[PDB]
Amino acid sequence: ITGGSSAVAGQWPWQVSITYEGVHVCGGSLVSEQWVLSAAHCFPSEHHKEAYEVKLGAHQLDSYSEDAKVSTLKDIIPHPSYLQEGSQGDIALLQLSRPITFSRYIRPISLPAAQASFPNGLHCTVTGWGHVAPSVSLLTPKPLQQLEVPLISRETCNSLYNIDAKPEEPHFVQEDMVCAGYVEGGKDACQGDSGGPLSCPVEGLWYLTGIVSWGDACGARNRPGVYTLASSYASWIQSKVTELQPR
Repeated sequence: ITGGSSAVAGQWPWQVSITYEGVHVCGGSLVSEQWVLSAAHCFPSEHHKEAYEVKLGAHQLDSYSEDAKVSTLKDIIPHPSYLQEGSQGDIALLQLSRPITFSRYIRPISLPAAQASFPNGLHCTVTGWGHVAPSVSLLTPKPLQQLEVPLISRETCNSLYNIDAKPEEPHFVQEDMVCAGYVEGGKDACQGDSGGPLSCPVEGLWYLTGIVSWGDACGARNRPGVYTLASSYASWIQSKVTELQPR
């Protein structure tokens, strides 16, 4: 996250860190005792399931904490429509190997209904342990970063991405995506934030409005972060989790 600030421990208790072969690669959001949502692009087919871990209840990634829990994954389920980089369906359900117990530092985030609308300009927050500037790593001990970002409609976002765009390097914000951030840049998610939550405030609660999908903008002007809408997948998430692990 570039241009944000350090969250405090317990502030975003649904934020998780996903590691591959011990290295943080993406964020994710806890959505129940045994399920996390992240981005499909974080789980390439070539990777081995057994090499992933999810760290929950973490504030500083490099710090030991008695509140944190680390888990392996029993199942990784990218949405079937995710075909390639930039694609729609950039979302994945991950089932932890074992259920965790909720605590002051580990709590799920409520998912929006299929038709929940989060209005243009709503101030949401994106969190993550990704780079704090282009090709600049968050410095140890790596306190979770947070950034308040207004929602930007996919239509506006597509117009921005068109500005000084590389003809070959397209950036189409799909119908299942929304953007958030600032036209003037300096403040966005960076490499390592993708898969993580865009948490929006509604009615005194927080909802997972989005999952960081293109999380490499890293403060470029005219390049707000692009998020997969959780609402677009409410039905699918509910169907997969109910079938696979009913309550």
